Amino acid sequence: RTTRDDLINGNSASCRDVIFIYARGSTETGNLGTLGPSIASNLESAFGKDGVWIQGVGGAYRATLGDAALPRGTSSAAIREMLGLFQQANTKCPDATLIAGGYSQGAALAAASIEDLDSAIRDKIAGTVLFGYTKNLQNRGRIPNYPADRTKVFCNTGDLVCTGSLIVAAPHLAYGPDARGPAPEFLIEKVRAVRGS
Repeated sequence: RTTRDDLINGNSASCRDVIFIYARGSTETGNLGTLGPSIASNLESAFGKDGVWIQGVGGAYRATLGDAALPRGTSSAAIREMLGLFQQANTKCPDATLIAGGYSQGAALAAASIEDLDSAIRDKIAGTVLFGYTKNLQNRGRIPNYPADRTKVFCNTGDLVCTGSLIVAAPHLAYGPDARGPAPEFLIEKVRAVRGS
């Protein structure tokens, strides 16, 4: 359940209407980690199995704990990997609506990638969810160059990474309920706002 490569494996002749690109947290397994699968199952319920492609950020993104201390909150190699996936989605399925998300180091990776992304592709990301956003204080709860109305941050009280630290405390591991309900609820609402239906 922790590995999904729907975009990479998918046939361009039968593109999904929605493509979700997600970055896992530090030390998590597969390319979806602990929260990704929960969001994925709810997206599948809303758009149908063939209506949405779930794609985790794998490849060069090793989710190494130490990389969270680098300038952008992740490595340059990881940012190149996620940028490449957004570019692949744009090329393979020009008409698909994109949505993204990330947890912990993956949240910093999603923010850094979206910030560097060509505006024409970035503008196709209808909504982005960030859990335990490591650059929450630094970026004042925003993703640079990306609208606030398309952003939803889940930062628990007591989760030190949300207040400028890199210390991992218990609240940082309590995003399960958010991944099962409000996060997919937000993503679904943002997709329907632009796609109708």
